[PDB]
This record gives sequence, C-alpha cells and structure tokens, in this order.
Amino acid sequence: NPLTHSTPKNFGIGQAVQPKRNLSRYVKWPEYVRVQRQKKILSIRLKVPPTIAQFQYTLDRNTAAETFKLFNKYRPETAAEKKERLTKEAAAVAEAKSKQDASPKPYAVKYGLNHVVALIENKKAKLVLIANDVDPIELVVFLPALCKKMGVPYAIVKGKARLGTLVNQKTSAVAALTEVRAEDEAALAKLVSTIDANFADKYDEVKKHWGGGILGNKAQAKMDKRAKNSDSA
Amino acid sequence: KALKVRTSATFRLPKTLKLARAPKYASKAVPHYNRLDSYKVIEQPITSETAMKKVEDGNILVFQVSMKANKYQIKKAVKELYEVDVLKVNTLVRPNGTKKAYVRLTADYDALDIANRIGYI
Amino acid sequence: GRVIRNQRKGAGSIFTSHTRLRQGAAKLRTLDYAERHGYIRGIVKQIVHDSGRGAPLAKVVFRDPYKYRLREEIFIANEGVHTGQFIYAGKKASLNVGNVLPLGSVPEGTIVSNVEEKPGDRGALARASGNYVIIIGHNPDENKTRVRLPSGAKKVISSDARGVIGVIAGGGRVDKPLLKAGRAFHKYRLKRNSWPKTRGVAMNPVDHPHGGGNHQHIGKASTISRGAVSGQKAGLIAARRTGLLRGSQKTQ
Amino acid sequence: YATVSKTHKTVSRAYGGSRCANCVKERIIRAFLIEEQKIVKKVVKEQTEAAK
RNA sequence: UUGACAUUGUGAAGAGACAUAGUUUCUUUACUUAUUCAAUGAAGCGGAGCUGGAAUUCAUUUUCCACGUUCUAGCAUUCAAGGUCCCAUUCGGGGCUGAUCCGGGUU
RNA sequence: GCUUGUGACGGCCCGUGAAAAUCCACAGGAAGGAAUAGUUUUCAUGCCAGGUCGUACUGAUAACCGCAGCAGGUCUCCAAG
RNA sequence: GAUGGGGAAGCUCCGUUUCAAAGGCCUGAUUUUAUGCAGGCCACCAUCGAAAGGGAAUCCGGUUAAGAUUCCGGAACCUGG
Repeated sequence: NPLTHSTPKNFGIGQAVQPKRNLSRYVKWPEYVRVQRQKKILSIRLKVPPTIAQFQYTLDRNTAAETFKLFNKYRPETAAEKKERLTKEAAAVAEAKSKQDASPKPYAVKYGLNHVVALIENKKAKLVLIANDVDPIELVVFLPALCKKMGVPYAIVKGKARLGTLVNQKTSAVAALTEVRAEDEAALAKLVSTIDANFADKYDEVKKHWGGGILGNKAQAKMDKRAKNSDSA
Repeated sequence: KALKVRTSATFRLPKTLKLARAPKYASKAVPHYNRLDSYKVIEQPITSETAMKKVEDGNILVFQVSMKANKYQIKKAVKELYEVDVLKVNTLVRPNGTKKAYVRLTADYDALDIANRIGYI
Repeated sequence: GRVIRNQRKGAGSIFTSHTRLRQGAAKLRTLDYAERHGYIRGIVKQIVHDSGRGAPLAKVVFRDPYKYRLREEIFIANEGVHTGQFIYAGKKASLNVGNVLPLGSVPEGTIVSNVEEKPGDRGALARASGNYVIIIGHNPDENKTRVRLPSGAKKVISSDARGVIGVIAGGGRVDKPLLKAGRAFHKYRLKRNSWPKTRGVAMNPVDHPHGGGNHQHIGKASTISRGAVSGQKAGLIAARRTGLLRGSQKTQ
Repeated sequence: YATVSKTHKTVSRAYGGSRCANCVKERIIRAFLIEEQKIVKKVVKEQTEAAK
C-alpha cells in the first residue's frame, strides 16, 4: 500500500520476456539417459512373448515383506561370525575332540544361480526367490519352468540388489531355502501358499498371455477419442 | 519423493571434485641444480678495441652472455658478480651464436675502474 | 580420354560459390511458439544488397521471447517493404505485404515468397527476383494447401507451412541486355567460375563427346539418355522433345 | 578513447555519445504519446467490454 | 536401373487351402517401435479444466469455437512488483501466489 | 604549376566494392557511500616496470634465378630546371 | 586443421561445433586457513593461416673504419603494477 504498486505482467506472445519455468519436460539429457529410457519404451511397445512377461508380474509389498522377514532370519555367516566359529573349533576339536561336529547344523538362505538351479533339480529347495531385474534375462527365465516342472514353489521377487542384502552380496539373481528351523516351520506354508496363488498355479494361464504392445499417451490419446467420435454420432 | 526443477534445457557436465596428485613415489630423485646461475649467465668479457673504447667513454660493460638468458638475468648477474648497480642492459646476437651484452653502469659507478678490477686492460 | 568439364565441377574446387561478400543465408524465423499460436512483430531496419543475388535482402529485427535481447533475421525483401515497416509473423497475423502466414491462413489467390516445402525449414520456394507462389486452394481436412510455383508446377504442401506476402523485389532484372562480355564477366565474378564457356564441339575427343572432327559438328544425336553415366551426359539430357517451340506454351 | 577524459566522449544530455539529440527527441515524443495512447485504447475497449 | 531374399514388426477390409470353422499367403489402409528426413542455447507439446459465449436448448447441456499484444522507426533484463505465509526480527532471506491441473514422447 | 594528402559532391553497376582481435560510449539501476566527517583515482601530480627474436650489406648489364661477374628474368616508395 | 564421432584390412579418410555429460568469471563465502563453494551471468568451443590486411606507444640533434627512429644528448608518449 505505501509507496508500492501492483503492476502485474503480460507474458502473452509479443511482449514481456518469458518468466523462468520448469522446462524439465524438455531438457536435452545425455545419451546415456535417452538410451536407458527408450529401451524401456521399446521394451513394451512390442508385443512381448509370454515366456517373458510371466516376469513383470512381481510380488506385492505385503507378502514380500514377510518373505523378506522369514529370509532375513536365515542370513549366511558374516566374515566375523565364521572367524568366531573358526576359533570355536580351532580351540575345541583339537583338544575337546569332537568329530567336526563341535558345531551345530547351519540354517541359511541358499544363493548363487548355479547353486540354486541344481537344488531345484534335486528336489531339495522349498522356496525360490527369482529376481525380476536380471539384465541378461536369459539367466533366470528358465527357473519359472524348472520349478513348475520340479514341483517347487517359486516367487518372482522385486529386487535383485535387495535379494543381495539378505545374503551379504551387492546383488543376487536368486534367493532360496532348503532348511527352516522348527520354529519358522509352520510359518513357511503361509508364505508358500500365498505365493503359489500368484505364481506356481497361475503359470499355465500366464504362459499364453503375450505381454506388452502398450502405446504411449500421445498416440494413445489419439486412439482413445477416435473410437469415441466416429461411433457415437 | 520429488524430482528436480530445471530452469534450463541444457544438461551441462556435473561439476565434480578435482582431486590433486599424491605421488606414491618421486618425480625425479634429486631436483636439478640451478641451470643458470650467474657464473653461467655471463661467460667471458668482450675486449675489442671498440669494446674498450665503449668502456672508456661509455661506462659500459660488454660481456659474452649465455644465449639462454635474458635482460633480467644479465642485470642480476652483472650486479651480484661485479658489485654494481645497472642503468640498462642492451643485448644482441652476434654472427657466431653468442650473446653480446651492452651493459651500462649507473652514474655512480665507473666501468673503467671496474675493468682493471676484474682484470682486462 | 580426358575427364570432361561438367565432371570436374562436382569435385568442387575452383568451381565453388564466391561467398565472401554475401550478407548471410536469408531465411524466415525459426518456427516457434510465437509464430505457432499467434503472431510476433519486427522492424525492417534495413534492406540491403546481397552480392551474387539480384534481389535485395531485408534485415528484420525481433525481440527474443525468452531472453532480454534482440534477434536479427535476414529476409528476402518482398516488393514494397520499406525501412521502419512493422512485420508480423505467425498464424493469427494481418494479410499485408511482408507478413509471414502459415499457408493455411490465406484465402485462394494470395501471393507469397520464401514459402516453405515442409513446414519449419525457414523457406525454400520462389526466393528469386520477381518470383512468387500463388495459392490455388486448400484442403482443410488433411491440412494441405496447393500452389502454382514459378515454373507453373502444381504442388501441394502443409497448410502449417509458412510464406511471406507479396512478390520479390528487383523484378524484370533479366530484361536489360548484358550488352557486353564484361557485364557477364562481372556478373559471374560474384557467382561462380562458370564463365566463359567453351563449346565442346570446339575441343578434342579427349576433352568431349562433341570433341573432334575435321568439320566442327556434334557427330551424333545430342539427346542423351537419362541412364547415361558421367562422362556421357552432354547436350540435351533426357529431352522429351527438341527444336524451336512453335506455339503458345504455358501449362495445361 | 581510453587515453582520454570522459568529456571527450559525451554530450551532457541523456544518450550522450550514443544518439544525436534530434533522435532523442523522437525517442521522447514517441515514448510519451504512445504510452499515452496506450491508455486511450484501454479505456476505449473497457467500454466495449462493459457494453456490447 | 529393375526383381528376389535379409534388415521386417503391428492391426482391419477383401481374396488364397485341408475343400463354408483359423494356423498360414497377399491386393486396398491403418499402427509406431526399427529405419529415413528436418529444426531448436531439445521453450511452452498432448490430455483435462477455468472463464467467455456464438450455439438450439427437445432435460440440462447433447456441443463447436475463442480463451493478454496491429495508426507511430520509442522503452520492455536483476528467480518480478502486487498478494500472503514463515525466521523469532537487520541490514537481509525464502516458500506459495502472481503464471490451472495431469502424462516426463524436445517438436 | 608538379607531386601528394584531405574534403564536400558527382558518374557508374544483373559489379553496389572483407573479416576478426581491440577500444570507447549509452540504456540499465545490482549496489556502495557524509557532518563532524564520508566520496572520489575516466582531473592533476607522483613511483616502479616494459621479456624473446630480427636489426650489417646486396637488391642487380658482379651480391637473387638463369652451370658464370651471362645484353634475359625478378614486387615497390622519394623524383630539380 | 586436432577433438566427440562415423568411414576404412590398414597407411588413414570424412567431418570442425559437427547426432558430445565439451567449460570459467566475478568475488563472496574466511576471521579453525587458505581455498572449499554460496549466489549469479555466460554456452561464447580447439587450434594454425598475412614481416603489403587489422594494429597501444618516439621524435629532433650528434656520433661509427663499418650500427642506429635501436648508441649518446635533449625532449615525449604507451601499456601493465
């Protein structure tokens, strides 16, 4: 009110230099960004075969949370723990003298692709966590088949790095379980059953659904209101 | 959470921390000693009949000088080596690949005397 | 055989354009928001002489719609535009000599120089002295528009394609005889090294198809096939007809 | 022009060593009138707005 | 230069067999993601809504449009003044608005 | 008067007769600055400093190219009665 | 004529701001100390290429066997600090 004035401003074609805006939608990203994006695009514009796309169907936050809970209850030995164990049988066994069984039967998540696969074939694993972001996809796409063939419950989990966390690695293609302490025993079938509702039992019906082919909005909007006009006269 | 706001459409190189060199072992093992001390700068006096007649009426000190060294290096060298202030230094490259300094000693000093000190008469 | 002249021109060396004095590449504003939705104003602050282009250019100055600064544009000055004049450019803009309109926004019978082929390329058609295009009708759906070019050809281009109202100055430049060699000399002085020209029939069979003979003569049909290859094409290439044009031409 | 005192590069009016007074005159008259007529055609179309 | 094959995918109309069910093969025409052309300090795209109001209302809106600048050879820049929210009040400084949402496909 | 420099003009062109470094000015108003004391270094005066390389001579009926001290060739400025 | 690139068996060829994540300046932030980063503009993009083009600044007098707008004498001017 005092010596101050309200002057607005007219940013309307042919007057007044444009005001800074958020041109985020327009910026010229480095090609390493364009290529990781247009791949995702190119990934879905095409009709993708149903031996892929039986992936992309990934577990849900809820069930996975408890499946990550139950699996974190079976981390492998850390560097220290094994040293701790090491000098617990270096000290013992050499004096106490127990047939290498001065140590309890271990219970942890099995991992490493090559390991897990042989376990699936040997009918010994009970739960398979297949990552869904293995980039050479061919590494893991034959595990949905192998399981259903071998009659093992499997679950395409979201998070190949997250999978790594519960096993002391940066990443892991797969997580697994052959053993479960008598405590968690009954708790297992709950998470196995829930899983087999979204995966192991669906499979055959998902093996024939060709995924993707999805249009982007600028030409989805095009169709959307094209099949609106020339029909509802 | 949220993205980022960009008031420009030009992705420029993300400014990054420039870490400097921490040599886990030496460059050379011993730094090269001075390559142009005053003993190397001025090489010999120049004692021509015309160069003396420069020292008579001129208060000038002619020297054969290292061609690796410029006006400054000749001033500092004449000074330090001959105990003199210097008015100006004129140089030239004589036809045999040698620097001829035409040093002029400030009014105070006498180049005439300064000759029979260093020892050429 | 030698390699003939019309072969050595395309390696482009002594032949290339004589570019030093040229004012710049004359073209329309970039096709942006200001010209896409509405209009934008400019002053022809100078019309000047481009060398080796007998039609004057008009230096037209604009405001930059995003930074506080002036943009200068080089136009091919249409006939009648003047220093000081204001120029409007974009969809909604007046129908005055000078302004630049998407070929859509004009009715049947408008006339427009420096008109684009594909829209956005800042100009391409009827850019020479006197030349202009005429609009002979629009196709509203499938927003095409149809014109008769300088050579009387009936092309169709986008309606969102831009053109600038009027004809190009320096008309009938080609009516005054060059009279003498020198005036031709100085003409191409600022064009390119294509003058003077020697007749093939005046040279040797090394140097030309027409080259050679104890009498000076073409020695075979001078109508050369389209499928002929370099070294061959001299004379009347692909001529569908030949001989003195008896009758009223124009286009059908 | 850098070896020389500023009074050699200017005349004491606004736009000194730039435009030539007679030009600054037009710059002024064109400024005032147009900023003025930029009110006449405001009030005018106000009337077209409040009444049509 | 002209043909076939590979780069080569996707729909719809119509023909082509086992001979009037769909795997597959093409003449017409659509699709965008490969491939190709163009321009720009990848600047305002596409979808929705504010207002406006021509529209004629056949239930109430069934809609289509427009949605800051044109007598003048002036001037148009300090994340913008105005509005308003905060620091615990400096001198200075920021948020929201001004400048409608939504999709990150530069067009 | 001769040569030469500069001016204001005029004739000519389908020919209308380079760039760039650099220096200045202006529009702008981010700022900064006094009453017991601030402001100024586009005003004057004052201090220091200015490296490297080329610098001789010929340029021609002998110092260059023409097997050479060859009647040839080889860009240019000054110009008395 | 490099560089990102794209050609080519390869010597290399194309291209020169071009399908590139291309850089650096004011000075404030310090009063742990010397330089991180807080603003903010800038996208300006190699480089080489005229001893007749462009171009910061010097003249007179004297002097040498042979140098001088370069020495000496006097009298200036320019640029940087």
